[PDB]
Amino acid sequence: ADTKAKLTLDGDTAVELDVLKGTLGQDVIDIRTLGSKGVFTFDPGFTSTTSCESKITFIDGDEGILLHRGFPIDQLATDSNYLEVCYILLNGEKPTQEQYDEFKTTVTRHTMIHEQITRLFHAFRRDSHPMAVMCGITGALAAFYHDSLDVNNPRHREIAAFRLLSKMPTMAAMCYKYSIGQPFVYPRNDLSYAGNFLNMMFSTPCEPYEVNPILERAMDRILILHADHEQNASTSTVRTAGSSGANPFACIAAGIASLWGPAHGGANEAALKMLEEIGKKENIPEFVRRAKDKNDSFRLMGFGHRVYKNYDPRATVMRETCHEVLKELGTKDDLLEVAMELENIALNDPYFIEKKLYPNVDFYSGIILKAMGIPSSMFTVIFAMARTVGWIAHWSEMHSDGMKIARPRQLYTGYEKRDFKSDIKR
Amino acid sequence: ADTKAKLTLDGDTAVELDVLKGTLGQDVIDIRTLGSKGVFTFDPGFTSTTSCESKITFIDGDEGILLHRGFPIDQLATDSNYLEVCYILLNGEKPTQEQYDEFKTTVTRHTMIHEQITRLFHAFRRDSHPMAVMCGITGALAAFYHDSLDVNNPRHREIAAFRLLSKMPTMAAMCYKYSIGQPFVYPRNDLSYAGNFLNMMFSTPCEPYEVNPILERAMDRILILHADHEQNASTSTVRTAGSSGANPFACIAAGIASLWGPAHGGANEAALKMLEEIGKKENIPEFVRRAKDKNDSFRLMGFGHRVYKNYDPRATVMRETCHEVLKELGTKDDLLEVAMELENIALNDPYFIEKKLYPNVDFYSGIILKAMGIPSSMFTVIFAMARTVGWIAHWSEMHSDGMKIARPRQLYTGYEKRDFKSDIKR
Amino acid sequence: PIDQLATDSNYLEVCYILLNGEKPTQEQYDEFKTTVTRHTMIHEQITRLFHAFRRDSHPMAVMCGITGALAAFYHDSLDVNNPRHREIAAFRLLSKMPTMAAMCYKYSIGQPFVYPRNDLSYAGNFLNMMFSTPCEPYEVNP
Ligand SMILES: NC(=O)C1=CN([C@@H]2O[C@H](COP(=O)(O)OP(=O)(O)OC[C@H]3O[C@@H](n4cnc5c(N)ncnc54)[C@H](O)[C@@H]3O)[C@@H](O)[C@H]2O)C=CC1
Ligand SMILES: NC(=O)C1=CN([C@@H]2O[C@H](COP(=O)(O)OP(=O)(O)OC[C@H]3O[C@@H](n4cnc5c(N)ncnc54)[C@H](O)[C@@H]3O)[C@@H](O)[C@H]2O)C=CC1
Ligand SMILES: NC(=O)C1=CN([C@@H]2O[C@H](COP(=O)(O)OP(=O)(O)OC[C@H]3O[C@@H](n4cnc5c(N)ncnc54)[C@H](O)[C@@H]3O)[C@@H](O)[C@H]2O)C=CC1
Repeated sequence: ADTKAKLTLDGDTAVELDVLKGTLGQDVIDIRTLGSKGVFTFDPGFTSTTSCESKITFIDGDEGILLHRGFPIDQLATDSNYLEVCYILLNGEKPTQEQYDEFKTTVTRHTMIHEQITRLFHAFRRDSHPMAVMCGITGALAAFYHDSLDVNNPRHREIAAFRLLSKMPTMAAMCYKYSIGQPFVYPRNDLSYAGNFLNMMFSTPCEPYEVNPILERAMDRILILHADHEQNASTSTVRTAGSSGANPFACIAAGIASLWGPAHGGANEAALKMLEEIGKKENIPEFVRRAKDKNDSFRLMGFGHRVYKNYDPRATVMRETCHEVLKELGTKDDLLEVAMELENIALNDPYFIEKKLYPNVDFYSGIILKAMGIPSSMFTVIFAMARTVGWIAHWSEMHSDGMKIARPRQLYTGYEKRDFKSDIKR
Repeated sequence: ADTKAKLTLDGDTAVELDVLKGTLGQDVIDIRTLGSKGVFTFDPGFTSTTSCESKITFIDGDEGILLHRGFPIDQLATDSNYLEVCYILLNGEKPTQEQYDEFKTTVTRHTMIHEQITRLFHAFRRDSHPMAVMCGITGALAAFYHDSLDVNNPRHREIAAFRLLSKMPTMAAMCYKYSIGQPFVYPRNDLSYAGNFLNMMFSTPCEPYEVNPILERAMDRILILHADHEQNASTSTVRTAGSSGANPFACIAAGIASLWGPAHGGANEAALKMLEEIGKKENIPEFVRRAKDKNDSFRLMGFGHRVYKNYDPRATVMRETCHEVLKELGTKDDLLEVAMELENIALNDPYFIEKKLYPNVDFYSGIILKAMGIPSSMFTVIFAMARTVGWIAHWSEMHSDGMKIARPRQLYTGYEKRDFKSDIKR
Repeated sequence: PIDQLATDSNYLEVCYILLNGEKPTQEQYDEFKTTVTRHTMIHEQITRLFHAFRRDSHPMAVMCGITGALAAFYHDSLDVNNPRHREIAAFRLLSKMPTMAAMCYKYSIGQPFVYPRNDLSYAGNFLNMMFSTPCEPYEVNP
């Protein structure tokens, strides 16, 4: 509260405005009182504008810091596990053994989805992108779970949330199986959250599948590292749709579509295919696949970052995890040595150095998932799946906040009142 | 500009911000660069922040004014038709006979949906709410229409717009047919937009259907009166989803759910149940929901509005059409004259005048709909079907602005960094 | 007396008693229980019938539906004037009724159908078909 006294605005008359500060991050000037005084600002993008108060996740992109409930991501990535991290994001505190047991038991008990929903997957085409099917099923949930749609009911929010945490991975693995023609696999209660997901993704009735504890921890880590990322395009969507009263399932569905968004962006789309194919230690290495950048599409391949200035804090543990997985799966990684090739170019190439296309958290998750035999199309599905807990938290905080349903202003510049005189005769 | 001359932001030095003027409405303060210098405004509920600049629709709350590309809603609803209004909202000017016939042809020849998309209907439960099915189906279209998901490819955007505009009526009709267990009706390239919808809604293979001209016109007007409504909640969901780059169908599915949202409260449809549930002057109204109403339970049955001060300009023509409909029908009106008592109560009950709970277009819209035999479980599906052209116009505009992404800032008031230690186990 | 049977015998032996007029020898009983146990699973085409019903339907109504539909699938034992038909039909009913019942239930709650297990008693098998899921092994409380 140093010089945080307060500031003033004026054009023909003056106004008082308080200076609010956060526990971390810069100060903000409250203008919640200017609307009434007849004063409005213009910020197409919400860059200069702060629209909410949160205590979920804290980010300082310049210093490469990411905290979830004060707890640093690196620690959580190595010291906790997805469910405990989930428990932390939604409850604001680490769990006691008892609270945790109860939490994990509630999740584990509702992993199986209604058989009528399963019947939905079968109406989709086999050739469809699993991310698209994922948005389809999740957006269809409200028709089957109409018993917990009222967000103004804390008991509904509770049930809906858990339904999502438990069922997302089940839905995800069904999107995959469906895309490769193998039978759906039921959740198993004796398996951890991650071990159960790998089993639903890979096992068949032909033989017993055994999850490699190493790959299981890696998957668990891929999840923790994608649970939440503070304010962003997809979290804003979840918040915006949420404050309109939209049911939780629909909210999570719009978040999933917002996450997928940049993928089918034409310029990005074209390039991503260029990577997911051109790689015969001829091209990629001799910057052959990198002698073609008319479109950047870098972060979509895991290069550079919007928030973080020099490195993706989440990428520290994923790289070491990445190293561990590769050594575990033995060295029959010919093509997947372009991974080592690209990292070298991202760091040593003057271009990448200058424009800072440094490997982010996805560059390594991508390498881990590939190493596991997971198709490229299932990447964002798994990220959206993990990001779900983060979306619930933001949604819960949004409502359980004050539900200040905002009815935004627009600066109009269209035609002035004019009379209509159709030129058609129908 | 009146008090909109020049303004200076004062901290410990002066920051002169300029005042922007709109062709109609309020002048705003330019603050696009403030954050660009560290200073962030704080405004939840967006009481002062102008979400964007738009040329589509103008609303003057206290003046009960509503314009679409400059034309008064009264003029359009009376001497225009839904398609022509679609053209104007989308193109910015009324069409020539040639532009209209070209636009109409395309709209009619894309009204049939892919057969597989029609299979997905049979996977939902027969007791599913029409609106939840409408959301589920819409949120699943991206899986099929993968050739039109590039939000940046103008050709993709055009196809996506025509696809949504053409098929929405087809799908809304099927949601009704599936709910009551009647076979689905195909589009009729020879019928008009509203007539085709009426045909798909009530025709059966058992006998040919007659499209009453007064009902045909009533419906088209309902479509016109709901074509668009400026920067509201559902549209903010669409603009924000589209900002991330989410595909056309995902954004509209988000809009639908968002438009349905303020109707999930167990007190909502509950009070909206006793309403239509009775056809007896002295049942629904004398001495009943005096307080029997719960959440909104006023504002849900077509009473009042948070944008307009004195009245809803859309109700004018809607109230006129209501008479024409109840008059024309006879059989489906008279025993439904508990409307006049509900309206009378609104125009004289001290409680209603005290809460400005005046009858809005949706009150008169419901009457026309209840008269035509449409169940209240279809009302918002129909309102959404019409609003889609609006969502499409705003989504496009947001794009034209440069795909204005919505990833705002937060005021972090949570835990400062704190070590993480887990003494438990999973 | 019913009190004795309720405490001293078991459903199948009681079934054997109602249809044969006498309590069973070990051999007669073994044969009886083996005949029942061997036909608990129903034709997969009948199972396809359950799925044409609405999920919201009363399980008693679905029960009357499937049982009244059996003659179309088991047209091989409809002539009551044939003692061999009566025999087969009867057993089909004793074995399949519980299977049909648990399918009506599962269908009403959205869980997958559970196949009969031969290692389980008539009642233990019914509880398992009513309650187990593929997610974990179900253990019937004796
Ligand atoms: N935290 C809480 O109190 C929660 C309570 N529920 C309640 O559970 C009931 C079922 O809800 P849904 O899970 O949405 O059912 P749903 O309609 O998807 O149907 C799934 C069925 O399979 C069962 N199931 C799912 N996973 C299972 C597993 N791993 N082991 C054994 N059974 C499993 C479910 O209990 C349900 O019977 C409802 O009453 C719901 O409100 C659901 C989530 C959380
Ligand atoms: N503005 C334009 O030129 C548009 C072109 N298209 C193109 O048309 C094809 C997709 O068309 P969709 O209708 O989305 O196919 P769809 O996947 O929805 O399947 C419907 C099929 O029946 C046809 N059809 C639809 N409505 C009809 C009607 N009322 N009468 C007779 N036939 C009808 C469609 O052309 C298509 O063959 C693609 O090539 C797409 O790019 C789609 C929309 C707009
Ligand atoms: N007491 C007797 O002699 C009886 C003879 N049958 C005969 O058995 C044959 C099949 O009749 P349904 O049972 O009505 O077949 P059905 O048409 O329902 O089809 C069921 C199929 O699954 C088999 N099955 C059922 N439960 C089984 C189990 N627990 N273990 C292994 N296999 C099982 C059946 O044998 C049959 O192959 C026919 O020839 C029928 O006449 C049936 C009942 C009694």
